[PDB]
Amino acid sequence: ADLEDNMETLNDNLKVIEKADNAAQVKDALTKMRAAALDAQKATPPKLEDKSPDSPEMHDFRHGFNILVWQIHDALHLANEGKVKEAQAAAEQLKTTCNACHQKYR
Amino acid sequence: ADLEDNMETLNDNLKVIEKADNAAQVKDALTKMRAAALDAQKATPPKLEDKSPDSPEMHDFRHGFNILVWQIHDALHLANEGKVKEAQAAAEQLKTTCNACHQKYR
Amino acid sequence: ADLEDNMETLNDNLKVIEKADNAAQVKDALTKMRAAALDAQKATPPKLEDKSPDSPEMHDFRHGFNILVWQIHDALHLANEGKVKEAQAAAEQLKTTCNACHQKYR
Ligand code: HEC
Ligand code: HEC
Ligand code: HEC
Ligand SMILES: [Cl-]
Ligand SMILES: [Cl-]
Ligand SMILES: [Cl-]
Ligand SMILES: [Cl-]
Ligand SMILES: [Cl-]
Ligand SMILES: [Cl-]
Ligand code: NA
Ligand code: NA
Ligand code: NA
Ligand code: NA
Ligand code: NA
Ligand code: NI
Repeated sequence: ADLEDNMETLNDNLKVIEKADNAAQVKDALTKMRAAALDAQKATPPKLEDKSPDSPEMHDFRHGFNILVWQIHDALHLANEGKVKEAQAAAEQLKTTCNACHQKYR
Repeated sequence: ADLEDNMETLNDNLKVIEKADNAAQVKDALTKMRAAALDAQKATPPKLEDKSPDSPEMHDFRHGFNILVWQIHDALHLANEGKVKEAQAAAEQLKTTCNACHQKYR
Repeated sequence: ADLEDNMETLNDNLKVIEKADNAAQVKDALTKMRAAALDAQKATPPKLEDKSPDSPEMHDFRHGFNILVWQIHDALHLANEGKVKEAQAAAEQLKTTCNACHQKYR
């Protein structure tokens, strides 16, 4: 898919998590986020289309999705163990990565 | 190792997983599959030898391996906790990732 | 960051792990190693500056950090289980990835 729909998926499944009731709900939301953050890593954002694929920005752009993916991995295991409040707090720390990427490349 | 060898390692250890006697067997095969799926990401597939390494096709190629590695991560954790038939069930689902990539790039 | 600083983060935290007593230290050192190996992945080492970003050596350089990241993953899960010494044993095998890369690209 393209960047905006992947971003949609991230944002909407982030909303599920923040209001989610049970571990199951968080786990399936984080599973869809992980899929969207992977798909998104193959995209060239409008701000860097005229920048090289091997430029420091594209690498840092792609790097940011590696950070997000690993943070989603952490939240996901906590949700799998049932620690629902602990996975949500971790989703809360996720948002800093989101906002850090927008500041730079959106 | 080139693509074909990495594919052979994946094929073999999937077969080990489905005929596996114990969680330990599942765990060692999925580890081999993790190493192979990471190694295969370095290659250009024959169907794309004449495409840019920055083309949408090559990104989706490599992306296919990120999906597989994470599916392997999930099955790996299931086998690490002894859920031998839960790792088998999920190993069944990652076959879909194999077939989809073959359909597109083999 | 630049490679040399990320390498310092890897080396210093690897020490913490080898001398640490409780899982909490190992866990937080492995998390800093995760970020370092992820950020180092952006770099181009002095040995390969004469080489295509798409060269086999460069793919193999970045592959090396994917292996390291995934070995950190397993070590980290062992620390999170409070298995401090199991985690230290896996850090001992992590080192082989460091030296191999050094031998090839440093
Ligand atoms: C870089 C690595 C990013 C990370 C990490 C996250 N986002 Fe993102 N976001 C990014 C870009 C480059 C853009 C703009 C792309 C474009 O084509 O306009 C966005 C945009 C969004 C949007 C807007 C959707 C739209 O219709 O324009 C949303 C709702 C959004 N981002 C959400 C979001 C969330 C919830 C994230 C973390 C969980 C997140 N983004 C991370 C780049 C990056
Ligand atoms: C793309 C992202 C792939 C995924 C995921 C998987 N495979 Fe694959 N496979 C792919 C290509 C491009 C090729 C052709 C390689 C070539 O050089 O011709 C293959 C090939 C195979 C083979 C044949 C190997 C041989 O001896 O020629 C096998 C047995 C195979 N693939 C198995 C396999 C399995 C079991 C997978 C998931 C567990 C899997 N592949 C994923 C591309 C991709
Ligand atoms: C490639 C995939 C590497 C892996 C894996 C590891 N290291 Fe590394 N290291 C690498 C390079 C290319 C270099 C040279 C960097 C430069 O610009 O000079 C290094 C260097 C180091 C250093 C020296 C840092 C300095 O002050 O010059 C240290 C202390 C170091 N590396 C440690 C280290 C450890 C502990 C690793 C595993 C835990 C490891 N490295 C992995 C490339 C690669
Ligand atoms: Cl890209
Ligand atoms: Cl999980
Ligand atoms: Cl491995
Ligand atoms: Cl990619
Ligand atoms: Cl991190
Ligand atoms: Cl790579
Ligand atoms: Na970033
Ligand atoms: Na063959
Ligand atoms: Na061969
Ligand atoms: Na199909
Ligand atoms: Na790099
Ligand atoms: Ni894990």
